Amino acid sequence: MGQQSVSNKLLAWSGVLEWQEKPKPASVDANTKLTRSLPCQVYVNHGENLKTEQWPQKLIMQLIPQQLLTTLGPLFRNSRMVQFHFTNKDLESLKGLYRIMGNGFAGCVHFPHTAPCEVRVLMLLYSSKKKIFMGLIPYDQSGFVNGIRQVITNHKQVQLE
Repeated sequence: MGQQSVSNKLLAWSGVLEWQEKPKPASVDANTKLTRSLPCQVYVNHGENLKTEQWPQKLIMQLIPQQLLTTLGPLFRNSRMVQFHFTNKDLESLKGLYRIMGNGFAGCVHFPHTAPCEVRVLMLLYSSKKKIFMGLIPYDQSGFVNGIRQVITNHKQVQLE
């Protein structure tokens, strides 16, 4: 008798996703004081449940360009899929986030480095024309990050169709 905003999904684990305002990870000023964190709820199949007993409530998300997601083509499709629900209060607070992921950007989430917790990377995507969010949980986290950080290093290379 709690979070039942979904009809074809079941409450898995809700948490506050933090994310600052930044154009790209290449920006030298990537580290800003503008820290906008919005509440997100992760759902799953009927009955199904993930390992989130002592998981962190505050996750660190990073707004990155989708143009780089290409390098993670086979790395994306080969990942889990969940339902993300943003339950905030203010309007602009959330609307501002839509202007970001709405343009076509990916959200790389990472776990904290304080307590002993299984480090894992979770991708976030905004579904337009439906008003919903989909969470991508890639099995290979080590191969993901490496590619997400190396994708910007291979920017130099070019080519023409």
